[PDB]
Amino acid sequence: WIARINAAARMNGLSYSKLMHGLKLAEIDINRKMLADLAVNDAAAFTALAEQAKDALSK
Amino acid sequence: MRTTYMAKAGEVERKWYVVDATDVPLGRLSAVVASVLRGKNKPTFTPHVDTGDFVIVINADKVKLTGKKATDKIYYRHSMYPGGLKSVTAGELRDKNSRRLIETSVKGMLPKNTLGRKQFTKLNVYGGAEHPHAAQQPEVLDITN
Amino acid sequence: MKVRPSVKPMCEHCKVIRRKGRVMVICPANPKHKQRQG
Amino acid sequence: TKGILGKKVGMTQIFTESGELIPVTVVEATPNVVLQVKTVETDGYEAIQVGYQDKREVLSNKPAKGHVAKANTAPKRFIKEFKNVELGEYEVGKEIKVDVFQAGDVVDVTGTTKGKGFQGAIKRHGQSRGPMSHGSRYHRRPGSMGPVAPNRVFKNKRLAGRMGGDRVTIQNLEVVKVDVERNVILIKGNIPGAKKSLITIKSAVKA
Amino acid sequence: SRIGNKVVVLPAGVEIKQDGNNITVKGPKGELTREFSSDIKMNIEGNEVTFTRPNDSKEMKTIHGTTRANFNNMVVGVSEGFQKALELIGVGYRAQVQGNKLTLNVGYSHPVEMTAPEGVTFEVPANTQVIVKGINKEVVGELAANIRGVRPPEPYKGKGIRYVGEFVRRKEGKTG
RNA sequence: GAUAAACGCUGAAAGCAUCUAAGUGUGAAGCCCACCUCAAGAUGAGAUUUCCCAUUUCUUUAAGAAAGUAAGACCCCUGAG
RNA sequence: GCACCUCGAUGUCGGCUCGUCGCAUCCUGGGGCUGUAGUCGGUCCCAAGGGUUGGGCUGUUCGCCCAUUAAAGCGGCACG
RNA sequence: AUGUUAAGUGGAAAAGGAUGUGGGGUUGCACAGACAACUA
Ligand SMILES: [Zn+2]
Repeated sequence: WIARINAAARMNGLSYSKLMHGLKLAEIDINRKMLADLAVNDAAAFTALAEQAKDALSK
Repeated sequence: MRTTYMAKAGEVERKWYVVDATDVPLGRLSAVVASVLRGKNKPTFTPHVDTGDFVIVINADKVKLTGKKATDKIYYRHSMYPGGLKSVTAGELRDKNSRRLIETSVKGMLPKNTLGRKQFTKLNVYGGAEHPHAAQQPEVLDITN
Repeated sequence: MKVRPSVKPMCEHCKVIRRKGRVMVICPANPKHKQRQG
Repeated sequence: TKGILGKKVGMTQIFTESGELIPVTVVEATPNVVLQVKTVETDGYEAIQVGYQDKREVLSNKPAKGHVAKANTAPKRFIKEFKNVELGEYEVGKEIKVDVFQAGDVVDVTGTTKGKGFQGAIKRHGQSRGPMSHGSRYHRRPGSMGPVAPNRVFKNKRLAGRMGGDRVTIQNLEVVKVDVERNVILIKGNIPGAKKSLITIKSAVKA
Repeated sequence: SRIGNKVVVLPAGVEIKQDGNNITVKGPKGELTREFSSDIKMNIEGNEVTFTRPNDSKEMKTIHGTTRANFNNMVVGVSEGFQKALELIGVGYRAQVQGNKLTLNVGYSHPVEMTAPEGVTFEVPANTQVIVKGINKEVVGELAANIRGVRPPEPYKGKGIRYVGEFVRRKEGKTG
């Protein structure tokens, strides 16, 4: 799961560690299992989430 | 035993790429090429399946070596006959037979089993600016790493 | 040539140099004084 | 440069002008024919394909007749390639005869050595025997196979096996005489091979 | 640099073309070119030049001194040219000149033959003197050290070929 | 052909001197070729010349099965270089 | 020196046959210094491609001797 | 973010040797002219 998430996030301008920090600073609690499942099936949902993380650590 | 995707044999498309090797140190270019051949940049990565792309390396003659590697880094070989080490080569490979150079760097950064040996047959290396593979319509990759 | 791990100027006209990573003494008055550290 | 194919007839003797006795080897070479010309644009290098010794026609097949048809000859028994010869100067159909060489003409000579079969280390490699008396049980054997530490035998440990039958060339021999109406060359010394076996003669590499 | 700061002022005939790196002094004999570096630059107001240095380099002065020395040499030679004179002691030795063929007779069981390239010549007046003449400072020096290399001078009688000012030390070989 | 010890040429840092930092050479029975032999199972399996060119039912039409053949090869017999 | 290892078994030295590797180089190749005139030498540096002998006496290595040679190297490999 | 190393040091070893480079100090001699180089 972690390697698939890294692969997907680097396509949205992030890396794995910065995106995990961003999701924690926003209070999102998705598994790494559902995150990878989204990364392969629903790219638009994965981008919604990556934008929320990018705005969280923009402070 | 539940739902995580696993890819199949001929299901994930493989694209062709062109990478340019003028003034990139040997190992940095070689690390990036090695990750692209294994498919690590695609969320469909599964370890018992092959999902990497093909790579063309152009301008291997102008690859960079820092320090005194061009004279002091040596490649050895044994013929398995008594007293038969061959320490013949140095950065002479970069002058003559610069495909050997790039290939032996990329080969040591791939797994050592039957999948990693089949992923090595997607590297095509050229000492000059021109390749013979224009019918596969390859796209340019740009390195900064 | 003398090759010794102690290389020392031994008259007036001896000079010390570094032609690689290698200390040497060079004298124009006496060729016995020429030395290279090793 | 110069080079011809022939067959081995045998050895004899001859006296010279001054009156010295000299051992010799007769080689017979009827005219050789150029069958093909290899160039860099087509093949990647430069050479010449030559044939020797006409063959009856129940003994060849259709691909061979097609290969020999562009040169207007009978099918041949022996076909070799001759390299490092300024092409020009040559074309399919030409005949190379023994007057390519003249007396003098230091030359190289190649063949295939006689066959001898399964032979031991003493005849095959020049190894020496053990003692024949004095309580000995070690006459005609190949020696110790190595030391203990590597737990194995090294390569090029030499043993018994099949002897002879390899190709061998001998350098810097002289042409003593050339006879044109008989297609014969006389070479000073001995050559490798049996009688009726293929022999190749080229001008020498060390000049 | 004291050398790096000094002045090079070009006598008559000098033209100095600029193209990126290359400089090409020309004069009444030759038209030498040499490749110089970026971090030291050209100059204006003909019949004078100085070189300059952006500081803060580690050694702070070396490249400067060499980049001026070389240009001063090119000018000094393209207007004037250089000279090297070789003597001959060692009874029985002689040189002779035939175009670019320098023939030498030094104790050997064969004469020795040297041939001078484009920019260089020879000048043998007598069986003892030789003169190497050119524009380059490097090539004239290399060729003279080549010639004197055929037979250096011994110390017990000082025979052999020497530069025309070499100070040779003389030993006392005993009489047996 | 490129080098070891050694020896330079031009040259500054360090107005001089200095084989070295930038540039430029010489130099060993040693190193890579040069000579001889093996080698495309080099699964990266390479190249050139010549020779040979279509019946039957269908699972379904598919790199389908089965049958008789071309060029060529082999079994079997007389042997030896 | 020690006693980890092997006591339901790990057979000692010289010679023979067959070698291979290190270099702290015995010869041959290239060099600097000499209290190096030449002919021979001393010593230090680079160099492992190839070469490195037959007898007498002792079970003998070791050793001494005889006649030669460009030279008659020193170690590891279960003191092969 | 700010520096150091050019030795593949990092990624085995000492007495001793050295105009390798970074930082901090103590001073002799300097425009009533220094060190070096060239005349006499
Ligand atoms: Zn002195």
